[PDB]
Amino acid sequence: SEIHVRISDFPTIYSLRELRESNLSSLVRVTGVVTRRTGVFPQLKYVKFNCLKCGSILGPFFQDSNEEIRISFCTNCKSKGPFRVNGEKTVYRNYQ
Amino acid sequence: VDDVTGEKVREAFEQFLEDFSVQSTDTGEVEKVYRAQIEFMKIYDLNTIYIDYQHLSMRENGALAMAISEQYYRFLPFLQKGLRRVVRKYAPERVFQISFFNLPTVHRIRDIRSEKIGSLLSISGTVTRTSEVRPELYKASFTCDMCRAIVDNVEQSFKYTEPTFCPNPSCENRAFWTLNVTRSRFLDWQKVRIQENANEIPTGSMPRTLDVILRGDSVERAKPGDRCKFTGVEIVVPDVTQLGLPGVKPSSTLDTRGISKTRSLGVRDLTYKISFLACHVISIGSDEINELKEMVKDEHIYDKLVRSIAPAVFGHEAVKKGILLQMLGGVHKSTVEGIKLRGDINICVVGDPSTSKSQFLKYVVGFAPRSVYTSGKASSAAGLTAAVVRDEEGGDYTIEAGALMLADNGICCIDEFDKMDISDQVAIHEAMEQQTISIAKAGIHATLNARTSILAAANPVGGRYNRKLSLRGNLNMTAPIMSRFDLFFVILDDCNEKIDTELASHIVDLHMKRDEAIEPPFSAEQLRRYIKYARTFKPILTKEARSYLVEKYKELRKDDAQGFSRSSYRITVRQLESMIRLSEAIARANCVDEITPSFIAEAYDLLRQSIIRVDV
Ligand SMILES: Nc1ncnc2c1ncn2[C@@H]1O[C@H](COP(=O)(O)OP(=O)(O)O)[C@@H](O)[C@H]1O
Repeated sequence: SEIHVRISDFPTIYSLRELRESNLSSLVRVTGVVTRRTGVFPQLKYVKFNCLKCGSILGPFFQDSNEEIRISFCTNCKSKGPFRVNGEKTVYRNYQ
Repeated sequence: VDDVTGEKVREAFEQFLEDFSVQSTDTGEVEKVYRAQIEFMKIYDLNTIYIDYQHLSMRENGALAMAISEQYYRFLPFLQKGLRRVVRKYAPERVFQISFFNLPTVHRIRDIRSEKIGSLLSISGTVTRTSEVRPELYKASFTCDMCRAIVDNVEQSFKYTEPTFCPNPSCENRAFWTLNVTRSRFLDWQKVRIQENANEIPTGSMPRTLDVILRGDSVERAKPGDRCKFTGVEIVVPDVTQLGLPGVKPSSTLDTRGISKTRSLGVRDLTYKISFLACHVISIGSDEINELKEMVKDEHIYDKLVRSIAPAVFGHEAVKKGILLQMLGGVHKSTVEGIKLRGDINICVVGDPSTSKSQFLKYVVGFAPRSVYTSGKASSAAGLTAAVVRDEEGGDYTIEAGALMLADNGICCIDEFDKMDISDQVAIHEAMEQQTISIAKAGIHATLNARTSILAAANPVGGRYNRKLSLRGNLNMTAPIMSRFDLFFVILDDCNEKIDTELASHIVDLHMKRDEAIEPPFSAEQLRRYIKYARTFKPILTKEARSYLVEKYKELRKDDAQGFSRSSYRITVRQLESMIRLSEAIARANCVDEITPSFIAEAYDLLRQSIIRVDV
């Protein structure tokens, strides 16, 4: 359903140490040694809410990197039978 | 009025820097000066400045000088706004940072009080535990959804909350938030924790560190394990951790005597701790090149070096060379594919006590920069390695200096290997074998490089020879660390009436204020710039006279094969490998490139006596 791209080559080549706030949010290449890393975790990808009183399914939404919010108002209501994510029909993506 | 008086101080200062800053006439440096500074900063457009204090103190008779020093935190805004004014005037993305230097006075950290609070000041000390650079707001665009964001202002002083007024609208409030990370201005910063200079502390009060925060392009200027000099921007940080201090502690309980009864109490303790801040950071603490040339020209300056090294010490001539040849190291590079050669050098001085083996040490920690001195047995452990420091807080993995590693590409001096037992010696071996220091403790795994030379002083089993015993059996440190130290330069002192008389004479001389006129051919100050010059060479021997070296290696082991009851050793190939770094060392010494077979012979004989002293 999606193809996201890796780009290739953009020096710079900020080694590691030298970076300032001027560099943030802007694309930056970096080099360095991998140290111990955490295991693989799932990430929400398409987020979906079964609600409670207002029945179902309220359908897939896209969130997020990284916010996942706020699911304000929908489906009858929007309250007080408000939203709880479910296991089924929510798709995840690996994260590390 | 206070607005008006403060603003007057503004106009006075602005006039200052616009008025002549320089009295220098004719040849100069003719006027102005600071305009030239604004413009020289306009060259690379990095938007920060450096302006001297002394001038400013002198000009107005100081009424302005004192007006700045005492109330300086009060007078920041007027000053940088004034600079902005002049910039607007004479010059065409606005971030400005103003840092004075060269104060008339230095104050010890222990001499810091609260009467100098909020006021610029000067503090010098030994930097410790620098911390990775993190952004900061001070200008942010944060508002609610209702009705609109993009309001950008405030959060000036450390709070960090919040929008000051004109909420929401139309929900007008009060309320709070929401903060954007897409719109705001950030700067810097890195925190460093500075310690009192080792030499100064009052007995037995023991050192006490204070915390100095680095914002500005002053960032990263600080260095771990170094003396530095700061100028004030002093301020305060609040502290929760002071309770059961004891009191009596002041509080915020608000006065509600206005309004009327028909918020609650709202009480917040205020407990502050002093922590210095820094605008300016220095590492303090053509005509000369002619001298350098004059040094390389002469044919004796080697001998001058050797004789001039350690005035305090009397003779021995061996450990002089032993000490200097550590300062000037080999190529320590290549050969790839592959594993890298060594490179650097090592020495361990051994002898009957009273031989003043320690004077060398103290002289090295005295003379050369980037040198750590420990007396371990009390290392205790790390010590020679990093903690690592956790937590910080806010993510931690900040690394302690410390001991061995904070001296890098340099000479670390340890007394008494024989006292530190097993635990740390192994670590040192890990330093002199793998060349890297691998650190993993209950947290983030790590690898930290230390490339160092290690000068040790190790006392014999009985503090004596034992001439008849093999040195192998005498020094009493484990085999693998033993074989990495090349070579030992053992000294024993024996009674000779000429030499005895010379010692008594020389020592009594030392304890006499006169005559202290005993002097080396080189001064202790120049010998450093000389050495640092001699360090910039990449001595490489392509020369095929290197063939000769082989037979020299070859000449060395044969006669030393039989008997085995000689000083062997082996002689190990690692000694062939040692002759290399020795050669390159002497090349560093004599400025000569591609060296000579002769210098090779010098390193050679050196190793030879180092061997014969092991013979008996
Ligand atoms: N050649 C020398 N030069 C300077 N001081 C010396 C010399 N020989 C002996 N001394 C004196 O000896 C003392 C050093 O003793 P030392 O040999 O360092 O003991 P240890 O072996 O336990 O370190 C110093 O106080 C110094 O005054």
